[PDB]
Amino acid sequence: CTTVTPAYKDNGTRSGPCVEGGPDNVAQQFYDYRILHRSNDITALRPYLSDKLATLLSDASRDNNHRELLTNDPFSSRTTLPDSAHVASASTIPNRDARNIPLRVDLKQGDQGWQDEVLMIQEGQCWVIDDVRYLGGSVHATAGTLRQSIEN
Amino acid sequence: CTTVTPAYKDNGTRSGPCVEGGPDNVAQQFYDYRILHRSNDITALRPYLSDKLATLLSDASRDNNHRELLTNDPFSSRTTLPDSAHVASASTIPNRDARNIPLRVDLKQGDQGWQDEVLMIQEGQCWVIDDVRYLGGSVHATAGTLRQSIEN
Amino acid sequence: CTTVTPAYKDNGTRSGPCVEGGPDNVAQQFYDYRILHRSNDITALRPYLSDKLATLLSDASRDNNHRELLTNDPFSSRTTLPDSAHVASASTIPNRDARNIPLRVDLKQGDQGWQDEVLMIQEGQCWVIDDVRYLGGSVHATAGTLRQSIEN
Amino acid sequence: ENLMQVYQQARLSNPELRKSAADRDAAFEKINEARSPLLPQLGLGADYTYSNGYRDANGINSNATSASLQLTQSIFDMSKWRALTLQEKAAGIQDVTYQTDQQTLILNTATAYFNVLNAIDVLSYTQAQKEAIYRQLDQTTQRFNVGLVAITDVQNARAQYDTVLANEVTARNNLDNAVEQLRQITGNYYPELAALNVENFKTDKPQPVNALLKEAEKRNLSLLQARLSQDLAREQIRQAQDGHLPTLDLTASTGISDTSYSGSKTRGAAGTQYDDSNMGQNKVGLSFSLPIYQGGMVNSQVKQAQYNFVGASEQLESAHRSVVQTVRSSFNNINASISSINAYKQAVVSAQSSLDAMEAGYSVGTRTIVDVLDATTTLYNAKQELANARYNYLINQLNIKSALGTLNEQDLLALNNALSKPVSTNPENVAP
Amino acid sequence: ENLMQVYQQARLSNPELRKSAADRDAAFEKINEARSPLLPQLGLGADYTYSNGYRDANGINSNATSASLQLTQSIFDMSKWRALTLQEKAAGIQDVTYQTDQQTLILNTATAYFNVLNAIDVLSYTQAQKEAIYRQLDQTTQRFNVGLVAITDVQNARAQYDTVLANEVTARNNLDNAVEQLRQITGNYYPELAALNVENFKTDKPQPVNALLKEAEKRNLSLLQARLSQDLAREQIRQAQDGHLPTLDLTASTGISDTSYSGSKTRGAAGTQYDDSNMGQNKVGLSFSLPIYQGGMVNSQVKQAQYNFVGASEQLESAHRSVVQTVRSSFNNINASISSINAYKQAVVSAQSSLDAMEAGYSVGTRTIVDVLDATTTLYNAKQELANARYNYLINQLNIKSALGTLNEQDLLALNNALSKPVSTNPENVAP
Amino acid sequence: ENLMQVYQQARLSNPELRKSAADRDAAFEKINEARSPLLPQLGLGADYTYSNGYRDANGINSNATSASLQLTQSIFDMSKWRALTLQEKAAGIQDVTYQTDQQTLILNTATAYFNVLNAIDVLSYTQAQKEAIYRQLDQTTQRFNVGLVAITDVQNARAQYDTVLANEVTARNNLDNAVEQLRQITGNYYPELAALNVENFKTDKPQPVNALLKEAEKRNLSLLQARLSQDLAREQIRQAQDGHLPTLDLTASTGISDTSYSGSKTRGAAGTQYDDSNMGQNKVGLSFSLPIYQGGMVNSQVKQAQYNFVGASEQLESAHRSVVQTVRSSFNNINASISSINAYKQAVVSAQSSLDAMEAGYSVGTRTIVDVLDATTTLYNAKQELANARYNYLINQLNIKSALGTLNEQDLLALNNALSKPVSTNPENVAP
Repeated sequence: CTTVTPAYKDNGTRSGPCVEGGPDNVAQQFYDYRILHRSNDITALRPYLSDKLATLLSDASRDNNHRELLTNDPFSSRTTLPDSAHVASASTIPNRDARNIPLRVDLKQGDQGWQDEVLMIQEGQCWVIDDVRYLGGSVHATAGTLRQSIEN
Repeated sequence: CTTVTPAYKDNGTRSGPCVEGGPDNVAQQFYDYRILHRSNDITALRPYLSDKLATLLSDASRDNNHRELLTNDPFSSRTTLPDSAHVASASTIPNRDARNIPLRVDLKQGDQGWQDEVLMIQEGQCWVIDDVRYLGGSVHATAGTLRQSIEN
Repeated sequence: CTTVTPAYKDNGTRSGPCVEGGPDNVAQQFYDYRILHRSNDITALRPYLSDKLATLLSDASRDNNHRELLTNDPFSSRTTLPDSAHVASASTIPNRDARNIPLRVDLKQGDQGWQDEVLMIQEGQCWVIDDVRYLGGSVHATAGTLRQSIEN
Repeated sequence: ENLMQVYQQARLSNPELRKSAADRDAAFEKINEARSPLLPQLGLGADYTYSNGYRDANGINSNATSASLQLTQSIFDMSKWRALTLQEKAAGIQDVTYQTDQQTLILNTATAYFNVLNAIDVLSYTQAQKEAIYRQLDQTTQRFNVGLVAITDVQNARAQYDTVLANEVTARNNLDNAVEQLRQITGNYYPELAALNVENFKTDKPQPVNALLKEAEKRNLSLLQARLSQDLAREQIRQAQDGHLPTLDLTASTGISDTSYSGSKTRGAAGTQYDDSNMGQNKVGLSFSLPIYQGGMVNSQVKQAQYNFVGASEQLESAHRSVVQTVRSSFNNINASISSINAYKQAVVSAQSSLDAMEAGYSVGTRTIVDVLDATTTLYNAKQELANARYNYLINQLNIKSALGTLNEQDLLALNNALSKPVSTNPENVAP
Repeated sequence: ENLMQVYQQARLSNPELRKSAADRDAAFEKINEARSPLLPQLGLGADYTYSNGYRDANGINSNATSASLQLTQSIFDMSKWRALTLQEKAAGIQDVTYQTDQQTLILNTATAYFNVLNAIDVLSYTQAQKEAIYRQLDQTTQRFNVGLVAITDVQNARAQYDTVLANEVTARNNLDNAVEQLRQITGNYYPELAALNVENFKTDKPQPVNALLKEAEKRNLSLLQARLSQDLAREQIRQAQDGHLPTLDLTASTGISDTSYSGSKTRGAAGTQYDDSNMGQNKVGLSFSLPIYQGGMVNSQVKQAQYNFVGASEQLESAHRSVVQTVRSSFNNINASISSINAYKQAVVSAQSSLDAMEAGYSVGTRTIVDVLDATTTLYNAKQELANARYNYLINQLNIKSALGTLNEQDLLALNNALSKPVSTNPENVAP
Repeated sequence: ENLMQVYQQARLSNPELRKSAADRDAAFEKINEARSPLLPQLGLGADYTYSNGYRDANGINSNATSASLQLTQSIFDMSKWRALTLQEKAAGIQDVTYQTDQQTLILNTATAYFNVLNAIDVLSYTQAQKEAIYRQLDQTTQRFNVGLVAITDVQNARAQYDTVLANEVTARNNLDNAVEQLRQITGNYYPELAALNVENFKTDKPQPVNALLKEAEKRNLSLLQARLSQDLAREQIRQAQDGHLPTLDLTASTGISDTSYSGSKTRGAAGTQYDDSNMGQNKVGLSFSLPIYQGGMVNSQVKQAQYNFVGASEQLESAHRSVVQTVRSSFNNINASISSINAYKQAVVSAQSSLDAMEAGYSVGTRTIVDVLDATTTLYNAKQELANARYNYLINQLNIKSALGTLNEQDLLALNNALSKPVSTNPENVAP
């Protein structure tokens, strides 16, 4: 039968709590939380953000400059919460030598669609959300991705 | 069944009349006219030069510098006419995204052959013979191709 | 059926004697000659060196600088002599356009092995030992290959 | 000829984009070849065979001539649909590559045009320098003739004159190479080109880098190609996993056979077992196949497809990072070009003031002709540097648009508003 | 953030090494697919067919259904084992390529770090030059205002100031580009990096070139890859000559068939020979095949394999020569770097002495402020050159280590002892 | 060792041309490989099978052993001949490639030889500069010792001396690297090489550029390779169109079969239908096939072949344009080199005159030793520049000959007349 030895041996240093796993599964769970719970607050979203998107959002909120971006929506190109979500399908991931997996998430409003883009990274032994590249027309505010929006 | 969409939109700008069609067919008709008429005049070959060889040859005849080049033959590597010609075979041309088609013609004089080379261009909705690169030993005169020969 | 014409035409200028043939064959014959005797002299190894190694090692002996190296074993990584030798199999060599053939001969001492490497050069119509790259840990002396060890 | 006319001529006859168009057409047409196996198939086959028996079947010979017409057609096989989807995605990525080739052709022709203009300016400056150095040599020779300097000064002046002659020859060759490069990229030799207008040309501030990134992350062609390649990798995973599904098909046939028997054994009391047969069968039926365990096979292929998908994701991330870096570099280049333009304009002003000072001094009578000639040489050098900087700024303004992924002929038209006055490009006309 | 932390982060998020790991894992996983044909293969098939007779057997119809389970297994076929060994060798060469990718990633991240430091130093020097040039321009303007010089000097000074402003802008953009390149190679924005320490830094002579060659000949990655390719070529020769060998397989089957006849003639005087049949057949057998003369075929394939082996041997020889040349070049480059380090140290000492003399003259009263400002600018230039030389020496040490093939994080750990003082990389902070 | 012996040695021991020879041999053998299927194919096969009955055929067992010798030969199949023609064309293009590698090998060895000579000259000039700078530093030190200058002058002189030492080390390593590159390209260490004979070197004007184009049109290798590729594309179109044609083959077989029966039902009243049977068959048959509509298939493949032909035509046109580019640029390079040669000769003359004047002044008593030493340094620099220009002229002549597609050893024969005086390459012998 034989097996394949992983090339890497650490792929770790995780700080916050992690959800079960599954890239498409984790994206579905996060977006189901977004649709069901209409809060969008960053305090209760720590397990999904990887290790420093939460810190970046907290620092941006404390800076008192990007209030308009934070209030409407930081995690989507549209200023309103979606009506339905369907992320790209990945047929699991072999071993642990896989990071920076981009997924094109299709968010559908009332007869609307923009096909946003997000990233997912390992950061330990879980699957965590990152970037969100606002891949759609009529961008909410600032420009680029979320990270480039709040970067300095 | 589907049908491909041509890459280009116009591919036009044609001034003079054009022959029916067929690059190898046009070359064969040109050589048949060459053997049939022993005058090698340029006034009767108007619909066989696209837009620049006609005026270039007219200028070369008018300035009285390449008279010896023109009188013998401008379209072969030998001063005298060939006895027969047989161009290379091209199995039609799909759509219209095709110009600069080089063809090697085997011209057979009395137990002789030179295998000259010529170009075919679209220049609108037709096929026009061009350049003639004088491929073969014991070249006629000057050097290079006809366009390089009569250029200033 | 047809044949294949060689790219080169001379591949010659041989001075000393040569063995019958066969790259692996000449390597095996050289190692059997080395093990059958206990001299490792360079005067009697002339057929196995074409024109470079023989004169180079003669000069190395004459200059009285590499005496400690030359005495023990120029041609082997171990200061003593190997017990058995077995070069990698080679299924003949087509035509005469093949030189610089590296072969990783495997040497077996008393429960030890080093698996050095030699080079095949044609230089006429025979096969000749060359280089000997000392492919093993804890080499005898100097460094690199024999040529890089004796060249000034 | 202005930039617009040159690009219009180049778009037709440019033997680099035609290869891309032909490859795109071939990829598009391959869809039909991929779909053909799904369509019904029919075939014909005739075979005449003579058999000669021996041993127990001694004295037995047979002659059988058969002709069969067979029509086959699959029903349920997802592999064909998977291949069709793969081919469609391949056509898409090929079209994206063709668009990239169009953009790079636009950039190349603009660069060649500006290179030709720069070569013209350099040749003019070199000619002015040659005249000034020749006058210096004449001055030194006259001084030696009456006797004021040693022979070494004369030799040094002659060396400088020979050096400037070699420089002039090199500049002329550079101009010729640039012109012939324009001919190669356009297929026609251009004897005269439109120059630049000083007043019409205006330096404009670029848009904020954030908006650049916002438009580039969705309009850049490399990112789209990488995303489509990732989609192709996903479809490859699906088609590799498709190995777990069974297949179903239907067949029909019409076969006509004529068999005859002869030989010593046949020539006897066989009666009914040895007769000439004229048979015809219309065979119709189905065929269903469900493979089971074959070793690794499907599982290993699926694992390899997963690894390929992971690699595709890595490629997409790398492409995004490279795109961001390229956009930032282009924006910084535009700003640096603006600053250099201002600096060279100030340098030109200073050189002009110095030349006017030298001319006034010569008119009064405190200067010689060679001094004003040197001032003219310096002014020409400054003008050439300023023109080259302007061309570099325009090329950067095209490069930012190319990086953003929206370059087209409208940008060339916008640039063409500054190219107004014409100028010949013949080396003899510019400098005999 | 020292070099160690930067490299540790780079080993995690770098979308170039993970792709190589994916390729290596796919190559290793293909071994199972290669070994799959040696394993038993079993399948199932269901068929239903209706046949209609004609001509002689007019009005005769048959309906048959069959369900079969078929298992096959090879016994002696050395080709599959050869393919498995070939796959193993391919996996080995893929792993070697992965190791090479690791080494080049280490080299690239070190180079980017030192480039960022060099950009910081250049920006500092350019800021000092800008201050000096501004003071010079102010002096010239004052001189003209009271009236001591012509307007040409003022225009020239303004041109110099504009030039130095453009240079400052260019240096700032270069620093920004270096920081962005570091971010691209590591995936994280870095606002502060460890600088160099002059007391801890030292220069050591390398080992003799002979020992370098000895280590490289047995430890270099490219040579190992070439040798593995030669082994693969030999295995290809053997697997191509394998075609002469015969083959043998075992087969088992279980078939259930239900057949019926009807139509017209069946309901006649036949009685017994036209009846429904329920067949059950457990067929088991063996099949052996020995191919014979097939034209050239095997002979031509063998000859092609031998030619490929010769080409692989030539590749190995060329790789060995290139490795030797590279080792020699690196060993010479390190000595050149040492000499440059000494020269720049002496130059900076001389510049410091000149600045001290100018400062003493200014304090006494024999010098102005522009002189000491120019001395400071020259000293800053010398310091920047010395720092660049030190970074070049470190990069050369890493390069010779890489050429030896023994590059890993231990060399970075050794280098990290010389980096003590952290400094920010924000363009606004260093240059207000 | 002149250029002739160097090239003769590099012809044999050169591990990159042997790869091209092996590739050519493999392509040639592929002709026989492709011709193999056209030849008759024969093979032997054994088959042993055991069957057990069940259900209606209860208690029935059979054992059949068969040995069959098969021999098939195609009668009309144009595809094999078309593949043979394709293989011939591939062999032709491979031969053209091999010629190209021969030409580039000649160019590379000439370039390496001239680079080594230039390195020798540079090292000599640097040694002279070192002597001059050391004498200047000693002069400054003595002046400070008696007391005429400040300490800063001594510091500056020491900095200059250290910079000169670094430059000398760099030049020595450059010469060593050049020698190593020559060894790599020839597989031999050359301790002494033939230098240039100035008296026998006479520059010559080239033939008109028109004649260069005329010869390069029918002589260049790249153009011929592109033409052969277009012909191969046409043959591929013919092969694709070949699919519409029918096929015909002849088969023969000699078979020996032995069948035995056993079981409960066999020991019954079957009598004649249940017995051991020993069959011997000599079958001869003709098989003819003619496919009909298969969806797209052949039509789509023919369209793809036409698209590939269009792409090949575009490639040929682009290759012709590139050839015109290369010929014109190479022609201009020689004239530029001639002008540079004249300028550098005049510069050398002027430098020699200046050195003679300085020597006369020093002999009379109006000059010091450092002045004549500096003059010698300048003269050596000019000599090195002139020698480099001469080598560049020779390389440019070889470049024109190569780009015209006629390079061979006769050009080296022509060049070898100018190499007369040998000179060592070891740095210690060149400059201790």
